[PDB]
Amino acid sequence: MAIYADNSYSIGNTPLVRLKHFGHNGNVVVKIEGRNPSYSVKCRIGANMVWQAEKDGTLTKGKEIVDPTSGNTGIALAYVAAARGYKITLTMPETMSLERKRLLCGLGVNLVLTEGAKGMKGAIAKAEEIVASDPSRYVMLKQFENPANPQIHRETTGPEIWKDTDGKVDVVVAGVGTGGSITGISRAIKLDFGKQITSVAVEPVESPVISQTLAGEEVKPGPHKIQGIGAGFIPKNLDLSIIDRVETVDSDTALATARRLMAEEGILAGISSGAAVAAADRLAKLPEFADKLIVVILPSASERYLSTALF
Amino acid sequence: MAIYADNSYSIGNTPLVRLKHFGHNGNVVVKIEGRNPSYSVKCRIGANMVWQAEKDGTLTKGKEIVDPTSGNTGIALAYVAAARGYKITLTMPETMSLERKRLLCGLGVNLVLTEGAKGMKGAIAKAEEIVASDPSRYVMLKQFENPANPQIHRETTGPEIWKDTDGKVDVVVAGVGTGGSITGISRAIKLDFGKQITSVAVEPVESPVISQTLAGEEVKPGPHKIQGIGAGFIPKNLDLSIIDRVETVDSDTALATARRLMAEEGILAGISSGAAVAAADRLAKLPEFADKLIVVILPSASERYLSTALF
Repeated sequence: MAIYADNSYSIGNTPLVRLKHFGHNGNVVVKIEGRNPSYSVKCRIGANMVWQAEKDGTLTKGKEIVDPTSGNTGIALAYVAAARGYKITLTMPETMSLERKRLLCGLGVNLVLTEGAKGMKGAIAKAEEIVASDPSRYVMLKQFENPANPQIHRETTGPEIWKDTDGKVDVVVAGVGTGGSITGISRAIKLDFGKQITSVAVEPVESPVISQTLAGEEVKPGPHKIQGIGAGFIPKNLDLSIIDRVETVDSDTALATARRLMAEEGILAGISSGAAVAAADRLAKLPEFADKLIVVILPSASERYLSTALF
Repeated sequence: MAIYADNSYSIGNTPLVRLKHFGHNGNVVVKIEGRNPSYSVKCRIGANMVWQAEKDGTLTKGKEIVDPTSGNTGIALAYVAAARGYKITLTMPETMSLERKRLLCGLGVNLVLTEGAKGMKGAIAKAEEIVASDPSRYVMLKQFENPANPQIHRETTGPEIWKDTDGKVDVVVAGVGTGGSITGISRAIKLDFGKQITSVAVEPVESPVISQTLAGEEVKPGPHKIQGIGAGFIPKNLDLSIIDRVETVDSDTALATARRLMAEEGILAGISSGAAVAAADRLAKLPEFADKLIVVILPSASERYLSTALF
């Protein structure tokens, strides 16, 4: 029975592992989203954004996916496009790593390398240009605003946490990129299962736009090394209404924490996994949370970060 | 309930995915062993070899693991040693990739870099030297001969295939490194579940020592690029008695096949996964196997091969 018709259907059912060298008496548990078809949390939204676009007729045989990304979402949409028979063009300029170019090329992406000077702005503008060229042939799935992003987390990630913890989860800590994870999970546990948990968004202290927004302060994004989070704006797919707390973490600490997960826990965590753990560790050691079960999303795996400051 | 006490307990429960561009009418299904704590099939034997050595008293608090390896088994034992609180020294010379040195160092391995000239021979000899230095402090777990290797495959991998296929599996195709996978799986399905499947070992045509042995021909190992299989000898953990067929695959075909799995199936397969699939595809297209369910082990994930001919 349990044979997936293609790799997209195999998303999720990722395990919870209790940490030994973080938290207090095992109150911190991590969900290993690296255990996915293309090795990140984004595999879930790659799958669901394609499936939803199919069900609503925005994606059909012959139409071609376009997206300005080279990160986890790009890899996720690439595997799904390959599995389901879509061409996909990802736009990212020329300054991207040879490794990622090779990985996406390996996955069969039509790579369009924009002007380096234009950076993310260049790549986005170029994605938009190709949709323009034939809007009935190209489709941008728009991870930052597409509801199919948080919805998959509400249907899979959140219920998996509920079931795996026998409903004992008290706190969910998740870094925010698109906001889909924390949103979907929070909706599931709070609204579908009815438990009043503490939802904790994590962002870089270098670019704490959620914290600034909620404090009514000037939004001042900044550069940081915590790949995957800290986009420098509030994404539409972050439901601020379900966020109970925002924890800020600095790049150095996130990196050191990822290294500790590897060397001390034997968990091959990515950089943003280090950020989420450091934030969860801080809450875990406040007496208010010490008899509470804290579940932390670890979005990606270490080997995706070999060229990075992680190593 | 489903919270693992450390990362070692989270091994296995890997998914089966049906291939669309290989076999005949979906008769080829792949088991994605890349979905494991340290991202390979070896995570299972890393876990079980440590657990068994604990239960039999050969591994205790304070004793230190030594092993001459830098591959998947090295990474598996590294994560388990980290998770369970053992020092581990891996011996491999100086000519190994910076990436792997960084990955194992990241996992907290005491790296001992032997003479390059001595290669695998050098590293093995050096491992043995350190055991000699204090045999009550050091332990070599010996993946090629330790029964805890095939046993974990008999208890987990094989039953998972049985359950996931509702006992319809007719053929298992697995490349042979230590031989533990094909051995354990075969024992489970044939002896524990009682079904007379066809067990198919896969080896490089460049180094077809199993085929030569069974034909009573001169054993002539040779170099090849199919990392993980083709050790150039018959390992003790290959139970030749349960092998029904041996299929040979060449390096180029294995590599092209891995690239096809990525680009055409959206499966991030490693090199030996390409070898196993090419062999399974050949059987799948013989009329004798065309109404048979073929299950193929995919031992590792693509990103572990970025520095290699795969890309």
